[PDB]
Formats: sequence, structure tokens, C-alpha cells
Amino acid sequence: PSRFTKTRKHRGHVSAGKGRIGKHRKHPGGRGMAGGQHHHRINMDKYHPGYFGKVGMRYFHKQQAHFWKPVLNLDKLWTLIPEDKRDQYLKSASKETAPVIDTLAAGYGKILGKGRIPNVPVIVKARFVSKLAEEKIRAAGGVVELIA
Amino acid sequence: GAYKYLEELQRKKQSDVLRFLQRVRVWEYRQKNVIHRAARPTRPDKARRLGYKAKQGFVIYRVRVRRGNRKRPVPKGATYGKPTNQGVNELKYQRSLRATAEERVGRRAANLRVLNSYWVNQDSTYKYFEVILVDPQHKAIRRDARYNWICDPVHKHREARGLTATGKKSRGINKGHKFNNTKAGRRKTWKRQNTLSLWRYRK
Amino acid sequence: AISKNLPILKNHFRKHWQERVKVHFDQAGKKVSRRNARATRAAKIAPRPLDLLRPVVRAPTVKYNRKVRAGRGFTLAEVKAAGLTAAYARTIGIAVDHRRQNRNQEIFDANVQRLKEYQSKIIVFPRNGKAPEAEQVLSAAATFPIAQPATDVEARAVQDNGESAFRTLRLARSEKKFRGIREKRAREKAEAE
Amino acid sequence: NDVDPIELVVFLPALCKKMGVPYAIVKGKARLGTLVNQKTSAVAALTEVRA
Amino acid sequence: TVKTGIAIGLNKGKKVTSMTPAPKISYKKGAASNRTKFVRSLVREIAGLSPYERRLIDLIRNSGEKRARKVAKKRLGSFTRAKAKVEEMNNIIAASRRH
RNA sequence: GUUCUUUGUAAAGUGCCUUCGAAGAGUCGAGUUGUUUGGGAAUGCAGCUCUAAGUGGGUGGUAAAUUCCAUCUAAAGCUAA
RNA sequence: UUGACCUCAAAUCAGGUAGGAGUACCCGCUGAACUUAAGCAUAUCAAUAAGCGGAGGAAAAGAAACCAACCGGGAUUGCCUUAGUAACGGCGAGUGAAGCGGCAAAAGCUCAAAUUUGAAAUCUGGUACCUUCGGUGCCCGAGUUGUAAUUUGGAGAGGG
Ligand SMILES: [K+]
Ligand SMILES: [K+]
Ligand SMILES: [Mg+2]
Ligand SMILES: [Mg+2]
Ligand SMILES: [Mg+2]
Ligand SMILES: [Mg+2]
Ligand SMILES: [Mg+2]
Ligand SMILES: [Mg+2]
Ligand SMILES: [Mg+2]
Ligand SMILES: [Mg+2]
Ligand SMILES: [Mg+2]
Ligand SMILES: [Mg+2]
Ligand SMILES: [Mg+2]
Ligand SMILES: [Mg+2]
Ligand SMILES: [Mg+2]
Ligand SMILES: [Mg+2]
Ligand SMILES: [Mg+2]
Ligand SMILES: [Mg+2]
Ligand SMILES: [Mg+2]
Ligand SMILES: [Mg+2]
Ligand SMILES: [Mg+2]
Ligand SMILES: [Mg+2]
Ligand SMILES: [Mg+2]
Ligand SMILES: [Mg+2]
Repeated sequence: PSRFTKTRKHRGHVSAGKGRIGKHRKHPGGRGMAGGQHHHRINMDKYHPGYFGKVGMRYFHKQQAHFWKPVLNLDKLWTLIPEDKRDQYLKSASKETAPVIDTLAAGYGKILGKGRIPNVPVIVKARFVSKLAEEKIRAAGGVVELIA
Repeated sequence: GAYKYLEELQRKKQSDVLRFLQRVRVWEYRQKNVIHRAARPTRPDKARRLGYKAKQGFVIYRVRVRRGNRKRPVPKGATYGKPTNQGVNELKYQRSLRATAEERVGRRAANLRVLNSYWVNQDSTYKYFEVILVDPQHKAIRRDARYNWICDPVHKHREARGLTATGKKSRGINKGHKFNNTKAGRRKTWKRQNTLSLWRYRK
Repeated sequence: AISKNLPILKNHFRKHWQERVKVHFDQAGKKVSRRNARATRAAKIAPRPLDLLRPVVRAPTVKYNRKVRAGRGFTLAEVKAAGLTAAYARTIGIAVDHRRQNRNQEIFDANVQRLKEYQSKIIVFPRNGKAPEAEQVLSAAATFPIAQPATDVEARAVQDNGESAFRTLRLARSEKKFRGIREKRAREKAEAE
Repeated sequence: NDVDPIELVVFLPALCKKMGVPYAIVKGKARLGTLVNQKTSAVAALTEVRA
Repeated sequence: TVKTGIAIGLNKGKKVTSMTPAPKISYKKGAASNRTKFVRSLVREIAGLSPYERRLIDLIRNSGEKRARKVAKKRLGSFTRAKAKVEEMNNIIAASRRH
């Protein structure tokens, strides 16, 4: 609110905290990003390297839905299972009746292998999987099923 | 019927018969007034395709329009601005000569409603069109529900608002990605894209 | 005006933007008006659920093809398989979409099934009969909710055949990448002078 | 022979020749109209004739 | 044309039970239509060739089909239209005196 | 709801077999010019020149040739929220 | 010599219609410069201001020559997103959409191209009467260079 701003505190002080020598002028250094190559070059090279120029190849009519591929690491791999059933599947770590985890239905496109999972079989349905994620799932007695 | 033979023959515009007819008719149209009532459609098949019917209340007008660019009407070619706007002689009038033809025809027959128009002829100086108009006051049009839609006041001067075929073509009113600028209206789209939407609970 | 270390901003306010500022002060008024319009429309139409029955439909764009949603209208094939004509369905409150086609037997069967359920759960009043009031329900969508089909079971037996799904994906990608080169190489090898 | 937009009947001699239909170019659409109780007819055909 | 059941590769996509929907009457917008064939043949009989069609025929007879196709591409919009026009012109030539 | 108008051997819908199935031209499209667009070997528009086809045509956001495929059906029209 | 047809006229002919105003919103044309770029010409301001033509209670758009590339969606419009992104740009300053997804509202359709050909079945007007937003009878006329019915691609039509 206005009653807590410093402009209430600058009442009675002639320069309003903007200085007597250098005043509050309109646009002393230009408007917006003016002079990013000439007189703001130091502040552009520092704190913004890479700003000027081109860096790659263009892509006309790019659609992000083509690249939609949310990643889920192995470190959770179990929040996709309901909390109550999680204990029941952690117990009885049998190759038969292994819990099935549809990661695409959970909203993921690629399964990555960051964490480690308990030594219990899990059937993981995924559009894509990392090599190490599949290796850890298989080492846990599970399998990866490719879906689309 | 014969309308299909008419349609196929009219597509052979550089054949001997159509070239002869083109020359004779273009001379006759140049002899007549710039805007004049035509007793009957020169191309009845085209008129039918564009919605004309041989009943009372349907009117054909022939109209002559000067061809070429739109020279900027600035005095002595001086534009008094930045060089990007100094052009005078290569400016193209972002509306069809057909649209100009039917606007002039509607201005002449303001009592009627422009239904459509079609090209009939051209020379180096002029382009020739026949304009199909409907009489909204004729009882044969007020009845005959297939056509009384044009009697509604919302269709007044549809050629002056770009609601005919050439008007919609020049306005770019078509579906798809090639018409993103002008799909629901160019200026309406621009207003929508340049409006700052602020809700009570700011997002 | 490039000051100390702040992100580069792109505030597009260099036009006469204050001439087009829509502040939705009428949010609550428009909500009240929409509810009023729904009430008057329900009262105006005969006992009828305020909307047409909509089909089940698979979304495009694999970002969304994992989900099912209400479509525009039932296909002509679905209506015919449900035993109705398109005009009669349109007059008994079924949305019909002549544009959509059936290439998925699961979706086609689901739409025919929900059409049959709708027919068995609606009562069509006779044109010149009595038809006592039938306690209008306002939402056909709420009465016939769209259900996401089940694809697998909760638990199953591990059937690892040593296929190395990652390797399978790599091989499929490589086969797609080199299909044209190998096709042209086989074409140039089938020259047979 | 006097159909003012001539495209309406230019193909008619050739259509009749191709279909083996005897055709005659005659003077007067007004005359054909008086034949058929119209102002003009631009055509007039006999398909069936009496014995 | 069946999908492979995986999200990558040549025939990528989910395996679904196909139906082969009934053919629409659209997709036949340029159909054969004996009526139009007859009318177009008669119109081609009564109206002769355009000047550029006559020049294309003379080019086919004198300078060859490649030169004729180049000139037809210049006259018409595209190379496919040029190919079709040259094919129709050489069909006309075949049906002409050198039957 | 009410009662005379009772339309009408009229109109409409439905299955099977067979033959067909007409569908818009100085228009699409192309070149060039100008303008415009985020549209970039050219987004739309317009002027001039050329000017189609019918298993065709348009689109498929890198120009072109060749081979496929996918998806609609322009150059005519009405319509409430 | 008469009677037509076509085209073009005239009438203070019979009946109608247009102009102009308003113009917030809406459909188009035309169209800047100040400004920003710390100068300035491309750019920006802006496809804006000013000027011109044209409607309504909304207008416009609208039932794909669409989006997509999917297990495919399915008129148009509007909101939330996409997204300050793809892309454009002395690639400088700046600019900058679209598909999908959730929602609001939902609505679908019709002409041309068909031989009614065993019957112009169609329509304006005048007149008389009547139950007068019109109907019936009669009479000119329009119309076969095509007015009705039948079909609009989702189809549909001709036969059994
Ligand atoms: K200062
Ligand atoms: K100026
Ligand atoms: Mg002090
Ligand atoms: Mg001071
Ligand atoms: Mg008349
Ligand atoms: Mg000019
Ligand atoms: Mg069409
Ligand atoms: Mg301009
Ligand atoms: Mg409209
Ligand atoms: Mg008078
Ligand atoms: Mg006015
Ligand atoms: Mg200013
Ligand atoms: Mg400056
Ligand atoms: Mg300055
Ligand atoms: Mg200066
Ligand atoms: Mg203004
Ligand atoms: Mg008013
Ligand atoms: Mg409203
Ligand atoms: Mg409207
Ligand atoms: Mg359609
Ligand atoms: Mg849509
Ligand atoms: Mg973001
Ligand atoms: Mg701009
Ligand atoms: Mg019928």
C-alpha cells in the first residue's frame, strides 16, 4: 500500500531521493534494451553472455506436442502405485502377480534410471526407457513393456 | 441440358469461336455506357451457378472498370513521410476490380441487393463484369423462401461490406493455417491479439 | 536502459495498449447471466437434458492420445449400427457428426453401446399422445459419463524374454533412419546389368 | 439462327451430327416461339410424329 | 500397414482393431463421369486448339517432347500440368492424320 | 387441456440387387510487382502476363525432380447462441 | 399491308425502394507522422490516429478445398492455456501467431450442374369477392436463353 512506500518518507526532501546533481530525467541511457552493443555492452556481456547472434538452425511450425515426453526417474517408480497397495506389493516380491505400472497413463513418456528401487519385480509399461533404467528394473526382477 | 455445354465451352476462351465473340462483345460493351442494364445474362450458366434465376426481381447489370494499379492520389507524387511510403506507381488497391464493379453497380441500383458478379470480357483499358442483383422489394423475392434471406436488412450493401464472393476473397475469409491473419476478420483478430485481458483475481 | 543483473524482459506495451484493456468486472454478472440463460432454456425446451448426447473419442497428438474425451457427434456408421437414422437421432437429442470416421473398433463399439444405453434410458414422447411429465434431468453428459477404458490388470506375471526394450527402441529407430539408404542400395544391387 | 448469346446453340449442330439427329438452322426464334406459344423458343423438336 | 505397438520406428503407434470405414462420396470429385467425358469431347470437337496448344503440337512434331514440356511448363502453372498437357497434345496428334 | 377442421389411396423414413453418380474457369495454379504477415526460396491480398485438369484439384509451414501416403473438395449460398 | 420478336426509350403511367442521421461496438477501403531504435533510412509506432464506403441488435465468421500425422480430431465464435513460444527482425530496437488440451455455447444446412416432357406442374400484377401480415376465381404478363417438384457429396438419382 501507499502509506508504507518511501515516497511518503521523501515528502519535504526536495530531490525525492533521486539526487541533486544527477536528477530523475526521462531516459538518460535510452529506452528498453538500447545500446546493448555500444554503451550497455559491459552489462550485456556480464550477466547475459550469448545474447547477441544466432546459435542453431531454425524450425518452422514447431509443435511441442511432438516433443511431449515427460521423464520419470526410477527413484520414485512407486508413487504411480496407490499408497495402500504399495505396501502389499513391496511385500510378496514375487515374479507372479507383479504390479503393473502404466507410466503413459500416469503421464510420462520416458523412464529414466536415476535412483534405485527395492528388489521386487515390477512390470513397467513405457513409451521409452533409458538403458540403465531398464537394467535396474530387470535387476529387480521386473521387465519393461514398450507401449505406444 | 445445355448449361454444361455452356460451362465447358466458356473454358475455351482462346478458341476461335470464343475469341471472335470476345472481340465483338467487348467492342459492343465499350460502345455502351460504363454502367448499363443488361437485358439478359451473357452467360446464363454462370448466372445460374452464381444464384441467378430467370424470374422477376433478378437484375443483370454490365459494368466497365479501369484496369491497372491504384496510383497514389498524392499531389505531384509527394508523400511527406519516410522513404518506405514514397511509393506511388506500384500500389495495388487491396480489393478486386470485380468488387469495385459491384460496388458501383449497387450504388447505381441502391434499391437492389448485389447477389454476385462474374467476368465477361476485358481489354487493355477495361475489365468487364456482369452483376447479378436481386430486388428485395419484389413479392416474388419476398416469398420464395430460397431467396428472401436477402430481404433482411443485415444484407444491405453486402458488396460494400465485402460479403459477396469477391469481397470475402479479398478479405481473405477462408479456413486454415494460410489465413490465420484473416479468418474471423483481420481487424477483429488484431484486436483480440492486442487486447490485455485482466481478471478480477489476476493470473 | 540496461541496468544490473536482471532477466531480459519482453513486455509488449509499445502500442496504444490502454485503448484495449478488458478487465472482467462482469465475471460474476456473466456467471449469473449464464445460469439464468440455462434455467430459461431448460424451462423453454420440453423436459430435455439441456445438451445432446456426445460420443467417446480418442484425442490426436500423442501428448493426448492416451486419454479419451467427448467428441462432437456420433458417426453415421455408429448411428446406423445403433439402429437409428441421423435425422431421427438429431430430433431425439443425439449429436451426429458426418465428418468423423470409424477406424477403431473399440471406439466404434463404445459409441454404439452408449447410443443403445441412451435409447434404453430415454422416453420419447408421442407426437399426439399424453406423455405425462417425466422429471427432466438437466445433464445427459452427467447421466452418461465418459469413462477411460482399462488397458491392463493391476497385477500380472513377469514375462521377460530377454528382449532389451531399450535395444528394441534403438534398433527400430536405426531401421527407420536407414530404410531409405538400404532400399536404394538393394535397388542398385538388383541392377543385374 | 438468331439466338443473341450464340453459345447456347453453337454446339447444337455438332451435337445433332454426332447423335445422328437431323437438324435445320431456321430463321426466327420468334417463329419458333409462335410455334410453341411463346415469344421465342430458340429451338423446336419433333420426337414423335403421327402416322 | 499395421502398427508395431511401440512409440518409435517405421510403423510406430498403438495396435488398434481396424474397421475400413465406408468410402465417402467425396474423394471422387474428379470421377470419370461419362456425361462430362462426352461433353468435353464434343466441346473439343467444336472448339479447336488454343494458340499455345497449337504451338505445343508443332513443338512436339519439330523439337521433341522435352522442349514441348518445357514450353508447356512456361505456359501453364506447374510441371505436372505441363506433363499432362503434353500427353494430351500427343494423344491429339496420334488421333490426328497419323492415326 | 378443448373441440370442428382429416389432411391422404398424398408425403416421408427404412433393407436388398443393379446401372449410374452430372459437383462451380480468366478460376485454381504459375511468373512478376507492390503491400502485408510470425510465415522464413516468398502468410494473405491486389495489379499485369500466362493459364489448367478430372483416378482431378487444394493442403501437408525449405526451393526442385521422381515415387508414395495422409486429409479435405475451392473458384456459388443461408444460419441462433 | 398488317402481326410478331429482340434491343433501346418516354410517361406527374400503377406500386415500391435508395439517399440523410447516429456511429460505443461491427464489416471493409485508405492511411500517416510524432515516437522507439539513446543518431537514422529497413524496422517501430501501426496493418494504429485522421479520411471514405456499409449494417445490426449485435455485426462478422460459420458447417472444412480445416486441423493433423494421432489409438486420429471434426462448423464458427469467445475465455484459460499454448506463449512472450515456433517464427520474423540494420537477428539491432523490437515484433510474434497457430495445432493440441479444459471450458462457455452448441445447429444445422441449400443452390448450380438432371427430360415434367403424358401435358410451366412455377411466379408478379390487375380485377371482383372473402374469413385481409393473406385466400379464392378470372384476366394480362413474366418465364422454355428454364420458373416449380426431385438431389447437394454426409450423398443421391434412374429401374426391380
Ligand atoms: K542518474
Ligand atoms: K504522409
Ligand atoms: Mg537528506
Ligand atoms: Mg532537483
Ligand atoms: Mg425481366
Ligand atoms: Mg488505377
Ligand atoms: Mg463446389
Ligand atoms: Mg495499404
Ligand atoms: Mg454469412
Ligand atoms: Mg406514378
Ligand atoms: Mg448511410
Ligand atoms: Mg506517443
Ligand atoms: Mg530515434
Ligand atoms: Mg533521444
Ligand atoms: Mg532525430
Ligand atoms: Mg478512424
Ligand atoms: Mg437500427
Ligand atoms: Mg448475443
Ligand atoms: Mg450474420
Ligand atoms: Mg460440405
Ligand atoms: Mg473446430
Ligand atoms: Mg511458460
Ligand atoms: Mg506488427
Ligand atoms: Mg426425397
